[PDB]
Amino acid sequence: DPKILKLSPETGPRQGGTRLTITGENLGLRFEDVRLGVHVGKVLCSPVESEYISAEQIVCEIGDASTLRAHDALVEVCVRLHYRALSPKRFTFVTPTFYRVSPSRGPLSGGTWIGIEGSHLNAGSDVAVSIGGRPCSFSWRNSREIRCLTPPGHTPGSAPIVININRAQLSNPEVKYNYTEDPTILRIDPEWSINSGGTLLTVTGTNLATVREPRIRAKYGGIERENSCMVYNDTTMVCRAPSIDNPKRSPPELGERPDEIGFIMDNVRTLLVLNSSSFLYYPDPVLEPSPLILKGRNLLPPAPGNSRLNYTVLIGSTPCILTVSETQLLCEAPTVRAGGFEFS
Ligand SMILES: *[C@@H]1O[C@H](CO)[C@@H](O)[C@H](O)[C@H]1NC(C)=O
Ligand SMILES: *[C@@H]1O[C@H](CO)[C@@H](O)[C@H](O)[C@H]1NC(C)=O
Ligand SMILES: *[C@@H]1O[C@H](CO)[C@@H](O)[C@H](O)[C@H]1NC(C)=O
Repeated sequence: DPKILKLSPETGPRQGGTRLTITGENLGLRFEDVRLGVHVGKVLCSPVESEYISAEQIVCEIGDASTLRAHDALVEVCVRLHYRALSPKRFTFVTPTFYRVSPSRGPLSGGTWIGIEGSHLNAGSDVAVSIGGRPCSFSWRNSREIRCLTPPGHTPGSAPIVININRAQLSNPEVKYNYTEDPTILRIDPEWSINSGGTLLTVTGTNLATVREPRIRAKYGGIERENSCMVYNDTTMVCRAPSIDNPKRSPPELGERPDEIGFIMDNVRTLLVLNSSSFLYYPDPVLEPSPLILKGRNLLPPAPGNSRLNYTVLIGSTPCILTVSETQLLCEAPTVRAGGFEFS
């Protein structure tokens, strides 16, 4: 008459402690009917009365299986002793391990998304990752990886990784996490972009390779906008300008500094806002509909330096070699792009 429908989870550490959840039918009436009749093979599973749902759910903590001479076992539930139910599938006792952390280094401020690779890392009912004794904020996990977020470090250098899965304490001295000095930002070249953004900016600083996915951010017109970067080496990365296009306002022809300009690099929050930055945003080009002469304004920057918009006229999906004046775009071939700007 009693029947088990599902077990969750299906694997657990051999040391025990797993909170097994047994869902079924006719699972007794009161907690006394099943308080002593739940076993995982030879191992006792102690039910928790607070999470016992009458005739439907039995939550029990699995005991120690360190001396059990078996790898998996069926779950037996005895109601009161004749009428008992056997689990449809088997519960597996495993020994979780890990062999790699990626990335193995990151800023001292923390905020680095790390994935610890190993075996049986999805076993049990809870998990807790620690680096140097501080909690790595758990995000998710499967059988081969645990994704968590590093905490701020005490001092730069290596730090041990310890994982807790119920009563199992996983360690590996060959797998450490190296806290590095926080990256710094020195200059942005060129120090300007257009309203639609999307232009390539060369950012130079220190320890840039210690952050896997740095981003660039700008606050303008009451709106925050972001864009992606790619690190080339510890002192040089390339970003795309955030687009500040919004219906509240647009930059003037002479340019205006954004309310904020900065970078998102893990939890190095001092880089979020560059206060003394003179970065300017300029208007988008204003074009209008056998050489072709596309006329318009805001084509060249009002500040003549070493840089100018890298235009591309994709007529026929083929770039044309072009000469650019203040009011001239010239194609010489037998749809207009500039960073994130596009117009025909
Ligand atoms: C941590 O990384 C730095 C380079 O950023 C390196 O010089 C140092 O040796 C590393 N520490 C360990 C323990 O690997
Ligand atoms: C990084 O690459 C840039 C581009 O050539 C170069 O100018 C710079 O010196 C490099 N920095 C290091 C630390 O290698
Ligand atoms: C300008 O755009 C063209 C077309 O994509 C590209 O080949 C070229 O490298 C770009 N130049 C610069 C300086 O970004």
